[PDB]
Amino acid sequence: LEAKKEENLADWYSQVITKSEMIEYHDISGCYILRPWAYAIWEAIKDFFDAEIKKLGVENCYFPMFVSQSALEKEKTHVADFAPEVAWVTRSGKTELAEPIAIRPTSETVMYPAYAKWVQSHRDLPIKLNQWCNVVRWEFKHPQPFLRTREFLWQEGHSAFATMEEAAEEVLQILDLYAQVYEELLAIPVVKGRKTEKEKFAGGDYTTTIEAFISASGRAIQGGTSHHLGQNFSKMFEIVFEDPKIPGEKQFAYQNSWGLTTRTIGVMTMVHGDNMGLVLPPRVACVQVVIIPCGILSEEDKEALIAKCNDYRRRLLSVNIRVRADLRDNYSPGWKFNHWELKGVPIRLEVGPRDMKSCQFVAVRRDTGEKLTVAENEAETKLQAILEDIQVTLFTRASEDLKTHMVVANTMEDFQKILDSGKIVQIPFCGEIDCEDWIKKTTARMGAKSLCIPFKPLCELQPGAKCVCNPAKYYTLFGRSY
Amino acid sequence: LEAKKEENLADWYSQVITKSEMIEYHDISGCYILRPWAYAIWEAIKDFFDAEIKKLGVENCYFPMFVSQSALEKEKTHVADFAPEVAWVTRSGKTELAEPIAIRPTSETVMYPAYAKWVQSHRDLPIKLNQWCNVVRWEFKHPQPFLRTREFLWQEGHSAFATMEEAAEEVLQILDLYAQVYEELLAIPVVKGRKTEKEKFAGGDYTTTIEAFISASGRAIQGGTSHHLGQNFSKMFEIVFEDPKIPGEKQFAYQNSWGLTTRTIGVMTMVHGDNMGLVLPPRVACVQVVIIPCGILSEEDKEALIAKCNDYRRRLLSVNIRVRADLRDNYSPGWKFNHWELKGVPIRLEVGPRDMKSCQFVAVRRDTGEKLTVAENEAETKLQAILEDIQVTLFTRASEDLKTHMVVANTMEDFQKILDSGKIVQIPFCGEIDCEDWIKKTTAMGAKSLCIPFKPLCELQPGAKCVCNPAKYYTLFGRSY
Ligand SMILES: O=C(NC1Cc2ccccc2C1)c1nccnc1NC(=O)C1CCCCC1
Ligand SMILES: O=C(NC1Cc2ccccc2C1)c1nccnc1NC(=O)C1CCCCC1
Ligand code: PRO
Ligand code: PRO
Ligand SMILES: [Zn+2]
Ligand SMILES: [Zn+2]
Repeated sequence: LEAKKEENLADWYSQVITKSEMIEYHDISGCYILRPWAYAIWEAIKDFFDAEIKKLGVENCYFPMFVSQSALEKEKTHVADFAPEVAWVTRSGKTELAEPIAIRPTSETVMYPAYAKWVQSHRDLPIKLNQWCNVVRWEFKHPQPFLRTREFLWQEGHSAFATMEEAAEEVLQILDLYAQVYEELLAIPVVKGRKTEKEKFAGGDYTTTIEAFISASGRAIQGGTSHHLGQNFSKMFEIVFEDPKIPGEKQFAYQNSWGLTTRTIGVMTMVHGDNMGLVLPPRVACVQVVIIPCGILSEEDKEALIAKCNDYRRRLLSVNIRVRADLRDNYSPGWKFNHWELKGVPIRLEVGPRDMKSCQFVAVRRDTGEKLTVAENEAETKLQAILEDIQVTLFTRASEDLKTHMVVANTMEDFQKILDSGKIVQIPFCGEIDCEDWIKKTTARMGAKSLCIPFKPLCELQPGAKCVCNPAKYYTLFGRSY
Repeated sequence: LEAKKEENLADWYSQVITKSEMIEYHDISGCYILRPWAYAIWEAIKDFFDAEIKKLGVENCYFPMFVSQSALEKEKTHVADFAPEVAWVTRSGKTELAEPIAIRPTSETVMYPAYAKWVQSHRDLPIKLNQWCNVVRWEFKHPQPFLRTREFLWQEGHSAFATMEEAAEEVLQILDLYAQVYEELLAIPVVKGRKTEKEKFAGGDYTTTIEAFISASGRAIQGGTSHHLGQNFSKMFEIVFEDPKIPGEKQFAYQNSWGLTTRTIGVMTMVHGDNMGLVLPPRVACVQVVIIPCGILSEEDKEALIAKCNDYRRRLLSVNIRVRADLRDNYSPGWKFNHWELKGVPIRLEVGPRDMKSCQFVAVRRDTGEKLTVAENEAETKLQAILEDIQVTLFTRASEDLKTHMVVANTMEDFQKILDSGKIVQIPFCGEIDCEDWIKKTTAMGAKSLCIPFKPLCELQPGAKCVCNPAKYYTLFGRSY
């Protein structure tokens, strides 16, 4: 790895993702191969998220990837927003299909006619379904692996309710889980918030979101979303039920949908990645500790060196640490050091003959570079500590970054200045589509746009305060965006 | 449930898949919704299969759904066989794409240019990759949920090796795991075989397979496949390495591919289903035991009855049995019986006021129907024991069916007779492409070759003739899905 993060980011990213063996390029643009090293991160995100939504009563399922023209261009607004970026299938082999079929950009239009069939009374609710699948949004903006791709893996949850109370409860429950994924697993702090009128999910009542900041970009990125759809969809798809306690009055279901994707891995790369390459937080790292023999003159002494590598491995397995021992003899110690640094392994455990004699090993923390000489009988205690402290450090540094590039401005002039150093700004705002488009026009002379309206904003808004422009309604976090 | 398995099978199947809440229909022909109850079975297969391939050094990954037209055509025998069931994306919104992009029917031509890029020497071998994903084969043939669909979920494993010895070892390892899924997980007997020339995977050298028999229709079905691709693909995609032994000579990689699908769930339905609905082999059942409070009266006794089911629950969880206590006051005991029988749960645990006070319960086995009054002391014993007997029973039952519907026919005339009683026959067969086409024409609806069984029923005697050409091998032939 030659390229440096501080100067050229695009070249750095492309080198980091390929040399870590996370990503290979495909001949179709906007499409990327997720290799084992990347896919394992997603698998850890899944193991956690799945277990958590199961407690909330959600069940896993699989719906078809194809939507009919009828199901789609039946209902407006939602379909109106996605329409341009929907990939259409128009032939099998040489045979033109009589009716074009669409690839899923999201599964509302696929799921809800099935929900309408399954809802026939109050006791068929709630319906709480999730799926792990691929989705396609065939946009032409500059793609980047993980962050911005045409095909991507996600989960999508869709729940339908008798009462608004249960639905509103679920939206926030889910949004906290998405925040838990970013802060606990990936050591990325997030701003919980609400989307503006312009940015909200097309058909829905409201949209909650977690935002994260990428230092080197000077840009922010939506990292997860939880919608309340209200009854907008239940009315369009006739998901209705009678309740004999409200005679005759048809009750349209209350709905949420929620989504999280492999963008999660890209954000991780952007935040914690350095000039040595990938940096894995221990909690998602599929290899937490890599054991490497050094000094490798007798056959018996090399055998014993290998054995001490295996002892360290088994001990680490016993305190629930994910450990590989690179005992391959085709490559030098120095080659392996660089190989596993690039891949982002939290801890490299060096074992040489002189250190065996001394009853020590070297633990090399990937975040700090910290060469630490550790006593042999403390491996478990100290590795754990370093591991959990690597997590805490990565979170601390990224938090410190966040409350450094997230600041408050009250006027258009002071918004403009702060913004062009690579920062994100909470400004007083009136929430108008017109007022938001104008901001984008002016702020570009790479235009800036809104991110979220935070649940815990930095300041309270003054009684009678004018929007950075009609009076304001809330502080709205704005910025340059992915 | 309205239809009877033996009078109208399709209607029966349609009723069992929907009434058990396994399948919903979609508005596109050939595409089906896998609801929770079906998808849980796939997840049990996945848990089993993933752990097994990880021991073999295989890793999970995700390659794109889309193939460029150049990549897809690179291996010519492969492309031609698949080209007419390939779905092509030609636009996004109104915005036409510069170049029509194809949806994967299998990932060979997606993955292998990446494999060429990754192999720079023999130290980069082996590559062993697997993915769980959906694929699309847009066939106009008559569709059937699980068994025969346009889009389905599967795993596809793709490995590349330096030597042919390494690759042939894996082909059979994977097939043995496929056999374990059917036999150990689904309590379905299978026959391990090799495909014929007409039926082998188009790009490859040889295809190993598993066949399962479905009594009710008299038809066999391909359960999964494991192909040795040889060097046919590595030559086309340039997956090459050198050896410092003979400097300057390129060796092409030896390749395998292997797939298994959600067809598994349909085969299980077809084999073990009855006129009371689905029957679940406990080994893949997400709910092994359902506890239903019966005979529902004073609230203290009514709640002590609820209290008894929860003890039965907790004591069952404790010996790692998958249990549900259906303690909803919304639905009558009778409704609960029917609903969990339709979903095919292995044991119904009936707790009624009278039997609770007499320190017992009823356990109702789903497979045979029988009801056992069982003392409360022997719960975790008799219930673990019962789950284990149901697993064997279903296997034995389907095994005895196979041992009775697979037989030997040594002439073409008596091949016809045995075949028309809804049987599958092992014949002496020459192996040739047209003699295989001829077996289909004359038997119509036609009967096709399923596999050449690793271990046929009998020994092909000194210079035996075929059904046509002398007999090269005994071959399992039948009416087919
Ligand atoms: O949006 C994405 N791509 C579109 C934007 C873009 C840019 C350039 C070329 C193509 C495209 C398509 C995307 N790509 C990868 C991972 N994740 C994504 N979205 C999310 O994470 C969102 C948050 C959660 C719910 C779903 C959206
Ligand atoms: O073959 C299948 N579909 C095609 C045939 C057909 C029939 C009617 C309408 C559409 C189509 C498309 C299919 N469908 C569902 C599940 N599994 C399948 N194949 C397998 O299990 C085989 C064994 C494993 C490897 C892949 C093939
Ligand atoms: O596309 C979206 O954003 C919503 C959330 C997941 C499912 N659909
Ligand atoms: O389609 C097939 O039969 C092979 C096996 C899985 C990948 N390709
Ligand atoms: Zn304004
Ligand atoms: Zn013949």
